[PDB]
Amino acid sequence: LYRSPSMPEN
Amino acid sequence: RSPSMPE
Amino acid sequence: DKNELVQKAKLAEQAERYDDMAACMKSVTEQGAELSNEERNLLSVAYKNVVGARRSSWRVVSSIEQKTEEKKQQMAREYREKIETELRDICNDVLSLLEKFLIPNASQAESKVFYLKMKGDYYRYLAEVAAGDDKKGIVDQSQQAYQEAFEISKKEMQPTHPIRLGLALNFSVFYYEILNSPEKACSLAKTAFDEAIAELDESYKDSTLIMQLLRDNLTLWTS
Amino acid sequence: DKNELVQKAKLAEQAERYDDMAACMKSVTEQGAELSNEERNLLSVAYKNVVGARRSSWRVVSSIEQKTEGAEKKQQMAREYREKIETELRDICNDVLSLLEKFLIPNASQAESKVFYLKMKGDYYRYLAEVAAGDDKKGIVDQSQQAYQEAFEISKKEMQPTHPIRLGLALNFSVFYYEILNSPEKACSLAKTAFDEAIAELDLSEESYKDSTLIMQLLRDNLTLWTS
Repeated sequence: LYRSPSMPEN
Repeated sequence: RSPSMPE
Repeated sequence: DKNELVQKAKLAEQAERYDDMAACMKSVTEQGAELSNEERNLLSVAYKNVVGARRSSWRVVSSIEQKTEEKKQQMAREYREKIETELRDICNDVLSLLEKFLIPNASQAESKVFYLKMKGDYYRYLAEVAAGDDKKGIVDQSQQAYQEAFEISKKEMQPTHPIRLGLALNFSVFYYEILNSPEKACSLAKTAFDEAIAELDESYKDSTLIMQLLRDNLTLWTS
Repeated sequence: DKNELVQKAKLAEQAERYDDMAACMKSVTEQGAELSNEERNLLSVAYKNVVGARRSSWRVVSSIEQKTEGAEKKQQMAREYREKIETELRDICNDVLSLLEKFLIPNASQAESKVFYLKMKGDYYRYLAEVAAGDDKKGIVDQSQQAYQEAFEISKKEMQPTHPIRLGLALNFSVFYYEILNSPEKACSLAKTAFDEAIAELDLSEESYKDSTLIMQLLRDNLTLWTS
């Protein structure tokens, strides 16, 4: 399912 | 990690 | 109604909301009717994710309370304690489900095996976290659950049966990590692998997978 | 102490018990003192994990709900479950937002802090927006926008184009445009502008250098994705 491609915690 | 049964 | 509670349970699973899932399957169990294959699997998956989380957390907080000798140690300790107790309440919810509903109504051998495994499994988890004095008796409750499951599967199921294989896998682990008998763990796991392979001559996917896990354990334990 | 509460927070974290983690950092923050970097990063990690589980669950239940346009008793259940989940997600967003308003934004004494918290306000209003209704959504959307836009104003004035915080703001604000305002040309040029300005100002310390390039990669990944 869809992941909003914002900032990850790395 | 106890290497027993998963699902 | 069983159906509605069961449908919500599958929804919870899909949402990865395992506490939800366990609660739905818990009340389904409490209705007092023998669970189907699909219902028992859902109970089993729910509760296993629920305790997995606590066990993986206890593993990390234990080791840390280990690396330290400060006042960090007292902190770890009490956190390790808070987690144990969550873990025990979970184990006991389940063990009570087993005693009171699941085992008494189990009408098939396959079924009695499944639940005696799971009883083994949940006492075993209580064993990993038992503090000596209660420990020897928790360990025996576990090993007696396994042993009965084990004798019934030998008499009643094919050696390639996933549930017989899964029992084998977990009973070997139990010898290994709980009873500290690597010699007995290896030979139990070896016979079960070998007997399964000889009775190659059926949904194989589940079976061959556990065979793989039995061999991996044997490789690990032989260094 | 409260150094204690921070140590508990780190434990929780190592145990992957993010609700515990979040509860510690909430009380640290509520002690009223400006948070160190480390603390700021613990608070934010905690609440990202807590809220991200609800977002992720929400998307699953919504997809299911809509893929069963034919069943009914099921649609009634899925819907009610979606909304139980939405309730949890909102309460979380509200705690973080209340924390930002009461403590973190007003005391933020550095520009780097202010931007960090403002972006965070934009993000949380953004998650409120994704699960908004038909009579609240434009209010919440403008709140998200305004937080990003002030953070964006400050970072452009106070911070270097390679600033990982300034870069991360640009990544999330451009996502805000693409998904929340359905303004892909706008998202694209916000992301492109931020990538190119960082390319230009390449002459970036040794510490940050490593997070910068990465985020730039993420910017360019969204650009190329959103093309075609």
